[PDB]
Amino acid sequence: MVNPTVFFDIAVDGEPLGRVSFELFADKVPKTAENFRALSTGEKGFGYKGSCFHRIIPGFMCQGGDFTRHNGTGGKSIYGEKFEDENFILKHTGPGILSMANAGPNTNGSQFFICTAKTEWLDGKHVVFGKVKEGMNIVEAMERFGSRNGKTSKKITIADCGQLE
Amino acid sequence: XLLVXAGLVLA
Repeated sequence: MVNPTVFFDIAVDGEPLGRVSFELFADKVPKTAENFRALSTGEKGFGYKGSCFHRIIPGFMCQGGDFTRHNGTGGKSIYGEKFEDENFILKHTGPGILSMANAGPNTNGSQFFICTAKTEWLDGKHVVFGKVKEGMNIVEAMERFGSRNGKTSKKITIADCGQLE
Repeated sequence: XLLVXAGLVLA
């Protein structure tokens, strides 16, 4: 199977910023990739469209995916409230890595993070499932609205999202 | 510290 590609159209306080696209490594983690892909298209009736990045820490990562509570307490997977860590084949190699947020072993929902650095200390605890293809400069622009404690100075939103192929 | 958690954010 060819690895799927998804896009996010990012807005700052409602104003278009740019497009970010991701390669999803379905050849390593098909269950995790599929979940992100489906929440990106909205085909299940719910997903990332209109959600925000509630937690951005400069030099570290941008966290999003909480489309039910918008603060880190919510979100759900296409498989149910949670699913297992599929595997840890892939590592946090550097900027652009797309990886699952969680609340301990086997608690994957819909929350994810895009790294803006190598985050090796997270290897084996967070399932890496993708990487930024185009629009790393958009991610870098998003990053600048974050702070040390994660709070954003402006509303960073996924105005639109879906699948390219 | 620098974690990416969902609910109880730790140091």
